[PDB]
Amino acid sequence: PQITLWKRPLVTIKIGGQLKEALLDTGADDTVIEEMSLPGRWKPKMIGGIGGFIKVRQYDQIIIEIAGHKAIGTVLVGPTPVNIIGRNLMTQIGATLNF
Amino acid sequence: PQITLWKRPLVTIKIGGQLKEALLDTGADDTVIEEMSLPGRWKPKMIGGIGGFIKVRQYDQIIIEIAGHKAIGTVLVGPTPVNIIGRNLMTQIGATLNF
Ligand SMILES: CCCC[C@H](NC(=O)[C@H](C)NC(=O)[C@H](CCC(=O)O)NC(=O)[C@H](Cc1ccccc1)NC[C@H](CC(C)C)NC(=O)[C@@H](NC(=O)[C@@H](N)CCCNC(N)=[NH2+])C(C)C)C(N)=O
Repeated sequence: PQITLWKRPLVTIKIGGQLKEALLDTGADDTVIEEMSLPGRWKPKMIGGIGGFIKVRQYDQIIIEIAGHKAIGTVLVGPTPVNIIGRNLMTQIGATLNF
Repeated sequence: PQITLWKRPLVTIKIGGQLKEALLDTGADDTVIEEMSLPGRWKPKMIGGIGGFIKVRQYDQIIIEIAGHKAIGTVLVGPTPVNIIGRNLMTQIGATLNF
């Protein structure tokens, strides 16, 4: 679908079998999801943003559905104020910025 | 144009008579530009992101050119690690997300 930006670009995602709402973020290299239990092996990582760095748990090759489109890649789980879908998964579903 | 997300979506912007590179961020509600001596009246504000909040100076009715497209709105100036063009300005150049 073509998404305008008058409102935050929020979409429904399915992760670990459960439904969540996330923000399509072109300014995020990675995908960061709020703290949750996810079946899998993880490794600690640190990511940075506008206010600084946060510790996250890195999960590889996770199957996630973003607005009905399937993607399989890295998902970081930690104390983010909001769930964000970064470029790593957006490229998988073929998202582009147009104007 | 159509911008793919393999790399960070950076564009050239013109502000206060200066040319710089900025990141098109659909996950940013506001526009944040690196510290610069802009003339005019401003008001203190604190903006947050991943990691926390930073103090910025809010300037209204700022004329900016994003990739050859003129826009006008609020611009926050502060110690940001990178210039960020948010939704407030992206909606003015008719930018959309498509997948
Ligand atoms: C796996 C670890 C290695 C990789 C790791 N990578 C990074 O750290 C890379 C550079 N970081 C990023 O790409 C991060 C997102 C996290 C991530 O993708 O990892 N991007 C970001 O954090 C980008 C800005 C940015 C871009 C590049 C560099 C620096 C900063 N901001 C994303 C962010 C999303 C928002 C929904 C929380 N937006 C904002 O921070 C904007 N804020 C807003 O729009 C607020 N008004 C909303 C706040 C919500 N309200 C509330 N809490 N009451 C701000 C720019 C005006 C590293 N380098 O350590």
